[PDB]
Amino acid sequence: QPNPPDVDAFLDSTLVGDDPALAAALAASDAAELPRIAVSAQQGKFLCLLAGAIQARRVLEIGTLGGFSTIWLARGAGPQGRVVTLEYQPKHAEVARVNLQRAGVADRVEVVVGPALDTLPTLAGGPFDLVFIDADKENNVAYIQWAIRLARRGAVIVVDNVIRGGGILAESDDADAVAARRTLQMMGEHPGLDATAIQTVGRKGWDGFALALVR
Amino acid sequence: QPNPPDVDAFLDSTLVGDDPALAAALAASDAAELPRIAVSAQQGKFLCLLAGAIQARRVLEIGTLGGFSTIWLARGAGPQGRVVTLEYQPKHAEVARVNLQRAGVADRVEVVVGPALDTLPTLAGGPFDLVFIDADKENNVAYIQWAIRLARRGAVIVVDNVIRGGGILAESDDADAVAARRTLQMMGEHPGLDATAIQTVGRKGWDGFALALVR
Repeated sequence: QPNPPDVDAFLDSTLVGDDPALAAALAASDAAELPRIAVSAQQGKFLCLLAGAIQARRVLEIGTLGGFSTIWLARGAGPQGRVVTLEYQPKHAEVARVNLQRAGVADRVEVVVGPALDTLPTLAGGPFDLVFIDADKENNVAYIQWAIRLARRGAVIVVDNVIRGGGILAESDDADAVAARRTLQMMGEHPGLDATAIQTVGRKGWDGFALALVR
Repeated sequence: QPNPPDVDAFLDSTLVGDDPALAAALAASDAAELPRIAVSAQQGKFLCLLAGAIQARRVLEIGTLGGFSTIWLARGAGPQGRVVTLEYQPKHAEVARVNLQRAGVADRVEVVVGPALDTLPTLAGGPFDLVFIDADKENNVAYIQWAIRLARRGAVIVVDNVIRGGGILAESDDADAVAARRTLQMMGEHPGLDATAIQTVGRKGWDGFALALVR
């Protein structure tokens, strides 16, 4: 009987528990018709613990998607940390701001509105410790080149949804699956990166994330 | 129909490539009838990148299992890093030492032979930055308590195989599934830890790992 969504409900109850600020962010994102949140609670808390493990003080997020991922990163970056998150749609940006205010981390977060390919070149404040990429996968090759350019040596880059239910193997038909396949090929062959990819299951289905160190 | 083992062969080719030292460690472990290695190449490289990301200098591994996991950790800890790895069986310990010598990391690794509950109290190679636990699940609660005791604040603990194909949900037959369920509930209620669990698929099947920060 047991399937990965059922295991994730057990893991959420056991390791995350009641988190009204996250519940409210997911509800508000549904009401405003954002795209689906990219990370499960377990995957989001992974990003939180990764940020804490490396003592991330400056985090770049490409794809705010309602700020569920952003809340986790801002919690992990801690009282002194700062997250810069890039959102395309101003309405989506406003949803994220309210979700961040309700979670008590709006002071750690700057939401930067506009197409990421136009706003990435305009970022200052200095190099990032951690870059998280989870929207607009057609532009992943450009986002990864920008991530490398904006990140310190030894920084972590995480790219969400690089597996697409195994579509990356046999689906030339699907632009989405092709774009995920292309981001893996780019991360593997880039001499500025050392990269792995973890296939995941749970409440977000069969997918996975790439994780790289900047050399 | 793409499946996770097929996706992992593509991920291994793209992100890991030919690694004769690792191939030889897996072959020698099979010949000497060790238990199955706990981590895939992608999961092993994850441990490598995690060690590099946190700048691990002192790594504790509980369950050498032929030293596949250990080679990844020793590569990630770098030339200045030290790995202490605990193996129960002397024959298994000898396989691991040869695999470590062939991978050129023997000087970074001390294999400590005996029951982990007898050797853990004797370790002075800490405090540890990173603890990896992948053997003898029935003793996981004790291993995690020892991990916390021997680890610095902010240290990472990773516990392999905490999902068991979903067996942790209706597990009565299986000592392993029972033990995995107990390790999740212990990690979730421990005030000295913050913990998540990532469900994985790929060449090692449907399982997962817990990742915790030591508070």
